Amino acid sequence: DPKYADLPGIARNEPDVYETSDLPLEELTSTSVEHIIVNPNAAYDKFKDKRVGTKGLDFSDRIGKTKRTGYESGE
Amino acid sequence: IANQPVVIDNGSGVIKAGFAGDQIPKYCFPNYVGRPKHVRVMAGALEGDIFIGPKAEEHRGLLSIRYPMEHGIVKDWNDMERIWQYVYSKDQLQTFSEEHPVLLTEAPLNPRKNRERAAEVFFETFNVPALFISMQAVLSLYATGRTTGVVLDSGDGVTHAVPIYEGFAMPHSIMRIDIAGRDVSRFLRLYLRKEGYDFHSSSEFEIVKAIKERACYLSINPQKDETLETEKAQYYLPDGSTIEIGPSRFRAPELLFRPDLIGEESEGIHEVLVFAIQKSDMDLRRTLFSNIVLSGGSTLFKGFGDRLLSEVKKLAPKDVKIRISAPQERLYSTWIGGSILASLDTFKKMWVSKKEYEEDGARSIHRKTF
Amino acid sequence: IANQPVVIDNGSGVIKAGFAGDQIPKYCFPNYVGRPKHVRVMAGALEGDIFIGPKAEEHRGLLSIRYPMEHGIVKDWNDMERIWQYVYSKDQLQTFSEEHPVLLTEAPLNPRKNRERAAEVFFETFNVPALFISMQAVLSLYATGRTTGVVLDSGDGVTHAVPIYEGFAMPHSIMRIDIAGRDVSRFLRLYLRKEGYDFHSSSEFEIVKAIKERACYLSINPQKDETLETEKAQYYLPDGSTIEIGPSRFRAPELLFRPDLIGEESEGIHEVLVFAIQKSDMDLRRTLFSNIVLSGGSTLFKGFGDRLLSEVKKLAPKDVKIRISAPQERLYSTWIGGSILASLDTFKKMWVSKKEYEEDGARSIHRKTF
Amino acid sequence: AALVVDNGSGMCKAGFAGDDAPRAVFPSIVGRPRHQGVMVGMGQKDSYVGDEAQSKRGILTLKYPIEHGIVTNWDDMEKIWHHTFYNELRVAPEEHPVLLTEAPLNPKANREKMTQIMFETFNTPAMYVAIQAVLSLYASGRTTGIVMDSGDGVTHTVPIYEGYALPHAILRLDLAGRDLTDYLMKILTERGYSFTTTAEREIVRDIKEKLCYVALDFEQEMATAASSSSLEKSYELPDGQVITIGNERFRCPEALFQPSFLGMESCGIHETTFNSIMKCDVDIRKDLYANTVLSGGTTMYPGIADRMQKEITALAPSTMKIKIIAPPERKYSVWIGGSILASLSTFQQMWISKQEYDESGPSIVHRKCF
Ligand SMILES: Nc1ncnc2c1ncn2[C@@H]1O[C@H](COP(=O)(O)OP(=O)(O)OP(=O)(O)O)[C@@H](O)[C@H]1O
Ligand SMILES: Nc1ncnc2c1ncn2[C@@H]1O[C@H](COP(=O)(O)OP(=O)(O)O)[C@@H](O)[C@H]1O
Ligand SMILES: Nc1ncnc2c1ncn2[C@@H]1O[C@H](COP(=O)(O)OP(=O)(O)O)[C@@H](O)[C@H]1O
Repeated sequence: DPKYADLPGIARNEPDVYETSDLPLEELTSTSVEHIIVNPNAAYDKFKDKRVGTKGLDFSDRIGKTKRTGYESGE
Repeated sequence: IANQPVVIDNGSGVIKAGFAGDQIPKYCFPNYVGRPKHVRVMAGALEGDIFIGPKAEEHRGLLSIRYPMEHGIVKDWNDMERIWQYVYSKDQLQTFSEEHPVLLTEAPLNPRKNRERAAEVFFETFNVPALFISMQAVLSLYATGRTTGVVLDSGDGVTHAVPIYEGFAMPHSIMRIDIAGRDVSRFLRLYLRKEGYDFHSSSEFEIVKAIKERACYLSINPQKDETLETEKAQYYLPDGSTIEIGPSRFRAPELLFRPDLIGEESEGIHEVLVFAIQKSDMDLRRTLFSNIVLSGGSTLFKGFGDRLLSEVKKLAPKDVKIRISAPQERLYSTWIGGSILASLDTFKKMWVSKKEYEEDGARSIHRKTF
Repeated sequence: IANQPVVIDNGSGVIKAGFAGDQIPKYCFPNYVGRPKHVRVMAGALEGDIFIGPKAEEHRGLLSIRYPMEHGIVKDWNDMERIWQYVYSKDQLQTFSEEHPVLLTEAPLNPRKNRERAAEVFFETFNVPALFISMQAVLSLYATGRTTGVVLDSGDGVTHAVPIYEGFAMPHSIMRIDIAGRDVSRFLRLYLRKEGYDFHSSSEFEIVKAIKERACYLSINPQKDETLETEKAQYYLPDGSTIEIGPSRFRAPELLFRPDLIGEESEGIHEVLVFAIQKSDMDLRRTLFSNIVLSGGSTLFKGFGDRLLSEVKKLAPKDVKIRISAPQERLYSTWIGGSILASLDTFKKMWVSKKEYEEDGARSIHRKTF
Repeated sequence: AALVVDNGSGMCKAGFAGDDAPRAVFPSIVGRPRHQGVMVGMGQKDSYVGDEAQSKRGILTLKYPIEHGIVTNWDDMEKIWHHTFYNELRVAPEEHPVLLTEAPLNPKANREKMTQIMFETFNTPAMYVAIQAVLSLYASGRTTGIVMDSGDGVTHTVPIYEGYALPHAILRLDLAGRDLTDYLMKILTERGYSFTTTAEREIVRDIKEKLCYVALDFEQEMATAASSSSLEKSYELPDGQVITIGNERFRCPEALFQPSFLGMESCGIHETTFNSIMKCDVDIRKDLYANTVLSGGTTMYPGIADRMQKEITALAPSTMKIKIIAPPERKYSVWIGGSILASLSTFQQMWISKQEYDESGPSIVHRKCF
């Protein structure tokens, strides 16, 4: 504010801001696929009581037995 | 621990994370490290120099995009450590990386050293009580509630098809070709260079990705539409410049069905699925053709499913009920399935305890992961 | 040793100075050296042959003026030493050079010889214990208190745009034209000869500068003022006569926007800002157009902002918000921001002590300030 | 009786088929004079082209019509072609088939408008557009190898094994000679020699062509140039003025190997060639490392093959025979190759006749380019 009187070249009637007028998905609806609504509650209730037995399993490239099938037991 | 595990969908494009037992991943941010290329002069500027998350997206022009995961394989361990720490920082989760189990997704058929060094990071830098690396296909089936089905996904960088018939994943029919979204985006950048609109900055390649995600429709007839002439609709850049796309909008996403365009002999997505089904047994391919589950963001193109039906009908035997079943939260299916798997009572039995890794090491990791 | 830092804001036309914290530089005067026309043989005339500021403005028709700085480059170092000594003299500060910290300003892309000779002066003649040769755009950003912005300053010899985005100054996006106020006055004198009046002296040229500073308007369409007849607003000369200027008052500031009309090759002020934004990244132009910071004394023409808005609307793409922020303290924004920057506590690491300068010399300056 | 015209972004090497050296060697520059209200009298042209504009360069504004291999102004390029045909070779283009050289990965609009102009404007009977690297390989006397062409506006690498090209392993970089000219101009301004206008750009590029060489160990050479001063040589401008350049000599072509000096965020020419080799098939990389051919005028720097060989040696495996082929006639390799190609007994079927353009139109170029 007092920079007008103490300084010579600080003019008035200056529009400080020169501006312009501040002027103001469809792929899932296909007939090919069957869109499924994912529900974590229903799927969680489905796989709620299904155990997995990991007693002595392997997945690596170890060849000692004939075959190798991990996740043997359940409930 | 008596807490809840963390399901990290360690994808190549969007590293989705969040706590287990949720319904939507609360923290979805792209998988890149942003380092400034300019020189800060005026004080009070931004600091840290390693921008990840919405900070990198909010200011792309300042930083240089560098991806750490190229075709599903971690190429910059320092960048992945920084991204993982960013996930565990106060800006994303506020918890500790030593008081929760970690469910880390991973694309199939990846190198062994990726699993080894990934668990080395999570069990040496971070000292997690339990880590369980897993497939993305099994998790997608977990989220869909199904048990059968051929998971044909296409992320940012790895396309693969893992057929599973009632929880019995066939480890030999799994096909995997490194031709997906990021590579399609790069091919699109090449096409745009041929059109006259060049983009060469790393912070500009994501603008190319936005062009890929907005106006790129897959045509049913490839050469019949290739010989024609479209109306050349326009696009608006973030700068405000208008770009006529032209024929690249339909000739660029054809890379997923013709990998010869990039100059690499391999199979297309449809050949990946058909060969993954044909490498299975006789008494199983009818149900697998009737149970096709999509995933991945690169399957969101216009006309992708229609072209899959046409290609598969060209390859599958006559009079076989083909059913492509994609979900509605396609980008989050793997994370939702990870949430369901980690929220199970049985999940404690299939991980790798910290003491187990300290006793054995890599052998335990390869022993407990597929 | 420590005292109040002095912000000696240099410049091609008005060297400004004043202690830090002050919101108004109490000691401003035009940058030149006054020597009488006739060579002195004895006394009884303008003694000492050295006039600066008020004593220089005391007499006009009895002095030969020699500018020490042209286009931001110091040609006569002895004259700049005498002007700096005049700042330290009994009429401007009455302080000690070997006690106060001294801030210094310079236009970008200046030769290294200027910086080296300037530090030789400020570390050998006036052994200042703290010297930091800052820039001239960053300071205007500190004065306005803005992070982003495109600083478009226009002094007496250099007009340059440096788009700084949140404290990050992009050096390759800098456009610099050696045309400003002094050349505007020179071509104004050229047009005044077409009007009918002639000026042939340095002090007479400063009278032309006064003619420029009083009445020089920039219409949006100069051809409209050409077709019509101006009312020929008079101007009372300092000698006592009167001059009906006419159309040269608006034909002269067309230089900064169309220098090709006279015969000089450049781009113009509007194209300096436009090309400075176009050399930046694609993701920053939308914000750099809406953040334009003006500075310098040559941006004080009637209708300057309106014509600049029209020209930027011509060059920039449509529907892009532009905000040419024109502060009131444009003639002192560099000094005001220099005072704000020098008053900071982190500013201690920016300068170089006398012993630190004696350690290496030129390399010490260029390494610590950059 | 064929015409071989090499239109680059700099020189326009033209001549007849079968000849060793081309007849027309002139800078492809056009220039309009400083349009002022004053007159000229006793005649002068409207737009000087070639050496006319090169000698009258003191007042006209140099405007290149080709920027980075892209013809940005078809009227100026049409003026250069008219000047070439009817003034340098002194033969109408209707009695001869012409051979044009475009850069690879060139936007299709240039490749088509070039044909449209050569047929509709000059009424030529046949025109073929070949890739400059292919012609450089023809002039190098080999059918196997990678060409590291480097012009003034473009720099690309094209690998060809046993006469077959690899259209996917072709890279392209816009960091070429004109960018080096701009960088040298900026650092010469930094040493105190302001070369502002376009007329000074020919002088700074003359400095680049005469006293600039490629440093072997850039850090060691820079430290010794900052330590000693015997490397600082002198040079005379068209005026009697004499300058001295110390770092600029070897620091000017350093941008080619280190694009970070220009903020390009890209790879240097050595690693561009390395990546272009790595994008090929693994069985033909030995031949590419042995038959690496340099071409273009930007590879004419003294002592550049040593730098390329050292950098590739550091990048390529130890058991590879890194061999750089740099003939002394590599400044005209594209033209010499065009001569060889145009004079072949097989190439007559490789043309594009007038009636073919009459039937198909501009779209026949893509099916007949390469
Ligand atoms: N002795 C030299 N040392 C370094 N650079 C040189 C030398 N002679 C010429 N040049 C540079 O080489 C460039 C010459 O370009 P060139 O001869 O490659 O023609 P062009 O227009 O680029 O077309 P093309 O690439 O097809 O030849 C010029 O930019 C010039 O600055
Ligand atoms: N509408 C779309 N069209 C084409 N590509 C898309 C679309 N939406 C997203 N994408 C691509 O899909 C990728 C995300 O797929 P996603 O399976 O999330 O990869 P990741 O599993 O590695 O995160 C992104 O790279 C993006 O390029
Ligand atoms: N009100 C005005 N009207 C016209 N021109 C002006 C005005 N004020 C200053 N100028 C011109 O601008 C110059 C002052 O600009 P400034 O930024 O102080 O230059 P520097 O930074 O070189 O000191 C003066 O030389 C004068 O020619």
